[PDB]
Amino acid sequence: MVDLEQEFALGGRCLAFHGPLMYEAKILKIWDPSSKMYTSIPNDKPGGSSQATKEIKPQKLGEDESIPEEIINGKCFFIHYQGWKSSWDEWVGYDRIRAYNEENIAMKKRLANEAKEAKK
Repeated sequence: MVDLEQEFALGGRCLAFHGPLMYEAKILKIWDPSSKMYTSIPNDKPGGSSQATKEIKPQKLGEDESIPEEIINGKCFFIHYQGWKSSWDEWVGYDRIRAYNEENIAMKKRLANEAKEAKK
């Protein structure tokens, strides 16, 4: 019984396919296409009144959060690409996201060596 649906969650470490390759990233906001809300995590907050930024309930996509329709209905994950910066905080779904383990990464290794050697 592989509980992979738990490794891609709140602050979960996962791999995501940026183009043709897998990268390490930290999930900051989970996306549920059933409500069209997403579940973020409160940590880097400027304080807040009380529950304002302490209890992240499923919040609907704001006006500057429009997620690509190709991934909006496929459970997305607003991650922050590890190794880059906040300027690379992108939405990755089960379409590009994987589980950060010794198997998917094992591919990533070969992948960053093979998808990088491909000459055509």
